[PDB]
Amino acid sequence: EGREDPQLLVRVRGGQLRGIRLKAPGGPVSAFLGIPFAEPPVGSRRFMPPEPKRPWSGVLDATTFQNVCYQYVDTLYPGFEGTEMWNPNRELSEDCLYLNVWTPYPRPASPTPVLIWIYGGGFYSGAASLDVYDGRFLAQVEGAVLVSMNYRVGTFGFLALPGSREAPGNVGLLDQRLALQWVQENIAAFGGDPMSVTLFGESAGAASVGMHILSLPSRSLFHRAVLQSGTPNGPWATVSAGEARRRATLLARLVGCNDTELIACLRTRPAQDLVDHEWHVLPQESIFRFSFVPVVDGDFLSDTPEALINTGDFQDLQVLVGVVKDEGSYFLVYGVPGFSKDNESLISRAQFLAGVRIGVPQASDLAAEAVVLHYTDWLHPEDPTHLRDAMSAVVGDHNVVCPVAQLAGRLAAQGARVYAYIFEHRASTLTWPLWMGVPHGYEIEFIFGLPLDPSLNYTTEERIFAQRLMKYWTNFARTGDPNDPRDSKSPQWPPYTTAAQQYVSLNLKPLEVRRGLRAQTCAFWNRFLPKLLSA
Amino acid sequence: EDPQLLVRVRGGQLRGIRLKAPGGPVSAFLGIPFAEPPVGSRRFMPPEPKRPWSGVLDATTFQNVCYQYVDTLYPGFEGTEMWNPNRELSEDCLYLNVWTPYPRPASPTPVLIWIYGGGFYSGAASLDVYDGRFLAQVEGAVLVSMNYRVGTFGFLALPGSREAPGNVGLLDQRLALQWVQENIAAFGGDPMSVTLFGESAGAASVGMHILSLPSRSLFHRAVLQSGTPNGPWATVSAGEARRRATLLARLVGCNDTELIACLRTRPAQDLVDHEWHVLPQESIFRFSFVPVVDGDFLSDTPEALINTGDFQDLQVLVGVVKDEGSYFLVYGVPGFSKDNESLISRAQFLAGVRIGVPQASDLAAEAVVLHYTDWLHPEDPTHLRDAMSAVVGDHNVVCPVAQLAGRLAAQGARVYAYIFEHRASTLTWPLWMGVPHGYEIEFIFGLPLDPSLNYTTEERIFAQRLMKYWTNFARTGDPNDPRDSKSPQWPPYTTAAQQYVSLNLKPLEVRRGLRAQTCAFWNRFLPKLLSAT
Ligand SMILES: O/N=C/c1cccc[n+]1CCCCCCC[n+]1ccccc1/C=N/O
Ligand SMILES: O/N=C/c1cccc[n+]1CCCCCCC[n+]1ccccc1/C=N/O
Ligand SMILES: *[C@@H]1O[C@H](CO)[C@@H](O)[C@H](O)[C@H]1NC(C)=O
Repeated sequence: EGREDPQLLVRVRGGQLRGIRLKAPGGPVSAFLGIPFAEPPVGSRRFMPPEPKRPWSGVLDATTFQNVCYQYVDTLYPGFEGTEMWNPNRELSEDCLYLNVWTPYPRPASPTPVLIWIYGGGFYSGAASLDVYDGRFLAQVEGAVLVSMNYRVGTFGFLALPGSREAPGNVGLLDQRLALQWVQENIAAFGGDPMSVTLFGESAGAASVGMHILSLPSRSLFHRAVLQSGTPNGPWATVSAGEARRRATLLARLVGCNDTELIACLRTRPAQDLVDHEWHVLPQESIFRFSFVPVVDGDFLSDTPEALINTGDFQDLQVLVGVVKDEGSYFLVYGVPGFSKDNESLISRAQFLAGVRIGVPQASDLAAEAVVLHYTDWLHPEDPTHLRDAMSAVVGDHNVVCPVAQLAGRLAAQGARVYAYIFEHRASTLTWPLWMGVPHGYEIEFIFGLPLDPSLNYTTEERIFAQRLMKYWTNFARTGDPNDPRDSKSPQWPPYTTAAQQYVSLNLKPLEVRRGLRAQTCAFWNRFLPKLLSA
Repeated sequence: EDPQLLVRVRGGQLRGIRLKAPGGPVSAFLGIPFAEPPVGSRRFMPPEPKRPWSGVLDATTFQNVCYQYVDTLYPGFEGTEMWNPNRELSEDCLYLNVWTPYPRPASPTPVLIWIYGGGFYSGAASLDVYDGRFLAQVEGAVLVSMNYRVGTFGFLALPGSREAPGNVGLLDQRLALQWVQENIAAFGGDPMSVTLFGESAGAASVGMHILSLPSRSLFHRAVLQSGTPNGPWATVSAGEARRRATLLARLVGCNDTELIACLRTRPAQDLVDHEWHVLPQESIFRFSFVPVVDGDFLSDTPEALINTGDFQDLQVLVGVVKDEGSYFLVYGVPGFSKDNESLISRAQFLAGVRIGVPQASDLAAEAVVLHYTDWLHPEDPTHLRDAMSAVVGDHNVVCPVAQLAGRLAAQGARVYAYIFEHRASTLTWPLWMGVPHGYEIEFIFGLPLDPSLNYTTEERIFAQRLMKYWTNFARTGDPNDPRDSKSPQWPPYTTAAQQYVSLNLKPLEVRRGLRAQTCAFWNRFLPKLLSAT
């Protein structure tokens, strides 16, 4: 300190941080990257709730992204942008409990609404340091304070021997909560308003966000929530205590390991070993199932997310939820026979029926037939293009769209201001094939305003659209309302209500209000399927 | 005496009556006996062929209507009464009516044999909507309709018994068919071109004939309007017929022989008095005495027969009306009435589904409910009402038809399907029932050509089109006009394309998929849901 840039020095509760002046298209932003918010969850601290980071001495360099939490690294399509863009971009380490803060540069005069991003990655992957989560644009363009944190994923985050001390489960959520606690404490040092914290997150991040909505100790830590393509309810975002126990003990078996003995043994297992084996504990051949996810421990989650959304009072909550046009497509290439990124993935009826089983792994034969019969276009039951798309839809609807519809409804029904969107714009830069439509996760780069970066080769329409979305997200963070309070000429985004079930199309075209989030089909999944499973 | 009105049939001479149809005379021979009156000991028995008679049998007026329940829900309401018996009720009713052109056809003219509906509990070939003169006059069709026994008299089965083997109303029909085969030539009818057509229970009956081998030699083409031998109401199992017959018999104070013998001692109205009361559940579109799967007339269930049948040289015209289900709702589904708009509650809808799909488990019913709810307007009465209509119409007609169509198409039949979407301007039922069950018949029969009936000009032209389809179909097995070029063409229904046409005032529109998604629910899913309780 002396010749350092004065705007980049900030003190948080744990000590002094030197951030970095990042170049955003419209000008500088302040980034404090790699701020530790927890004690490294290593050694005996593996599977343990995060312990808050102990203060450090001197100026913690916060100029680079810290380690990515240990995770399975997708090698399905090696060096393909569409996969690699989601892969860890820093070293894998269990010492990964860091968070990142972008703020305008200079730091906002007045306390600025804070956006906390919680990445997705199925609870087994992700990193706040991914290019698509770059907060610089929101910071620069929207003046937003954007916080993203690493949280433990995979076994490290979610292995649970529920009821135990040494592996209570949901610790990755606890990381997240800790990072939320951090923002509450420290964000004002960046000119973030701790009294205006909006969680947003996509997929597992969305699920994690929803789980903070649903978990009391989290509720005082944020004020608004965006759930993108993910919900805490649904068939993948959680597992029962029983099932978590089952998976944790199985994983233990797989790697060579009463609860203490078993965790202690897992704790001696090298990180990579856990990762190499985590996939191998899933109960069925499945897609959109992840081995180590939030567990309904009766603690973080006092009950199933279903029970909590169906009964919780969400009076004081503004939630923005939504989906991409093709939530299922992405998943199909990871295990549904017949699907590939490299061809049209036109499938047979057989491959559809088979895919339905994999995509709805919990489905009894009856349920699977129901699904199939529902998604078959009986006018062309054999049309492979339809079958391919129905397969996408099955997976998408079941895991995201219908969980989301359910969430939007349950929330709306119980006091939330809910805004619902479907995001229908295929990035011009998508490397996933056309058939995959707008896959799960490809709205993120737009919410984050990556298209503002002219080096990134988006169309100017996409630049404008990204700007629109950032406006929505940040208006929402600011006010609880995505609508521009000044730009009345623009079409309006009405809240989603149980009566009207209004949601907007997010595309290049101006906002189109649509009714009923895939209402017929979601009645199938949210109302009928349960009953079919339960008999 | 008018020589054109004198016909020697097998059993003797008949005097018909020259009737006036708007375009000129038709010879009508009404009330021709084709069976021994199925009276006394012959109650519940297969019809025996009518003994020859001396002299000239007066066939100038309709004979009695088979003994049947008379609908009295809306007394003196054109909408209900038009289906009520218009001749004396009698067990002695086994008579058929032939309309022919006047003068009678120079050459063997295709025959249309109409088999009325009435849920197998009612009907009469003598109803005004079955007036064959128009088809006779305009299309030069020889049209035949028979009374067949309904209700207990036609379908009270004690399966495996000698004295009530069941399906006798269908045998009555078969006998009328045989009669046509043996006699229609005398009227100018071509026994080598006999098209059965029927609507609803009639259509199911026609279906039965398709599905029953002895019947197969008595017709070449079939038209099933709003009814099918398959589906939830057209048939009962043997065990169920037995249970209902023995229930009825219990209800009227009655070993098969003795049970039937006692039933035979019972005034007709005593049987009809208790007819309704033997249905297993609070039903609509379910009838107590229907064709039974006896392993005889029906060697298996219609399902099995349509699934496995050979229909290579069969032509079948099948269709439905826009609102197959509305009509039935007024008859037991709470919240529904012809007088108010029948805007029902959700509760009333759930309750109506248990009544509309009486065979449904809770889960099955929930599945129906979840399927037919507009989740966008879930509590909307207009929607719930219309969905109720739809539930009933689809379960009972549309999806059975779609399935019949598909199984026949697949099994090598030539199939033309339609949906009839034009509401008679003269319909007395409320608008919300749209195009109810049976209100195409008047058009097919050409009643709008009767300018006294006050149909619109458009409807006269339309009835003309429909008579052309039906008789063209009768003539050729193809409802398309081999004279007309672009009309456009009514394509065969096939399992692949599932093409059917809208019969309405607009020209034919070819559509694909007869409620395909919904019928998959009904025909493919719902059964699995019962096949697992
Ligand atoms: O062979 N599987 C190995 C394994 C091991 C341990 C955990 C998970 N797996 C599979 C991954 C499945 C889901 C693949 C999803 C990859 N993905 C990454 C970023 C953004 C989206 C997606 C998928 N969207 O469908
Ligand atoms: O109240 N019912 C007493 C009863 C008694 C003994 C046998 C049957 N029932 C039910 C008859 C109702 C259904 C009336 C249907 C009227 N209908 C007549 C001709 C053609 C079509 C229809 C109705 N279509 O919905
Ligand atoms: C995008 O296009 C530019 C300019 O034509 C080119 O130099 C570059 O290789 C491309 N890079 C990306 C990020 O797509």
